[PDB]
Amino acid sequence: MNPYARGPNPTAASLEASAGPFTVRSFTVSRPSGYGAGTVYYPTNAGGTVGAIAIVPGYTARQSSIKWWGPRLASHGFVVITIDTNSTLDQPSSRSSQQMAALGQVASLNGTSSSPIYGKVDTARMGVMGWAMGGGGSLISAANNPSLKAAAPQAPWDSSTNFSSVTVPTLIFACENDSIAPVNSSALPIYDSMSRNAKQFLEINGGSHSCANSGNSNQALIGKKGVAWMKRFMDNDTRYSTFACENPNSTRVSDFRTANCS
Repeated sequence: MNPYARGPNPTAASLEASAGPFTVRSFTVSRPSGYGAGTVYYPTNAGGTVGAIAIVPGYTARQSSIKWWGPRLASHGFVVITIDTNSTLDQPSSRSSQQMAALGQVASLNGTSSSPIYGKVDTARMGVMGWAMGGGGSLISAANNPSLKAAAPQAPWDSSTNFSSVTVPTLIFACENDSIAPVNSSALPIYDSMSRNAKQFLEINGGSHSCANSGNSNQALIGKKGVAWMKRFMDNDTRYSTFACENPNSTRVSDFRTANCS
């Protein structure tokens, strides 16, 4: 009866694998509207319309830093747009505006008959992700747009840590040994500020600032968690509640916290 459920029942193995059940294709956005560039990843065989997620990099960075999420998420039934910002030196607020413009363009493309994603998106179900300043931008997006269904920033940074206005289910990936956005002054205070939402804090043991980026050695766990979080909250899919809410009880995790999760 959940009209948003897609794919086979999940297992730890299926979520830890490099690829999900659906086949993925991608394209470059010809005329980015409000951001620098973008790549759209989508499932070719999901079986119904799926939600959309927009992912932004950190300061100085480009799509390569976050690109692994595209196929990883899309293969589980999401349309994912990874973006380059107008400038590599844009700040979090600007990143947030750009992230939201990218979701808007995904909505446009869903209504464009020549697009490969024509009619593949449920525009009412969206999510936001991003690294560092792009993670802070994701949190700003969530605060300003509470109709967003899920947020999952990584190693976030904002000059302000008060995200008490965020009511969107938010999973914060953190990196233990982050020296750019130290956990104790960035990710953790951000997590602690959020009081009205389902939330989770997952710190990778021994991780540098780039611990959740393309090429990381914890793709099994990080990808399982990201996908589970998005499935649970973007699709209201309670088949993923244990995966989304559980403490992994893993040696790869140096700090785990969660609240209001079901």
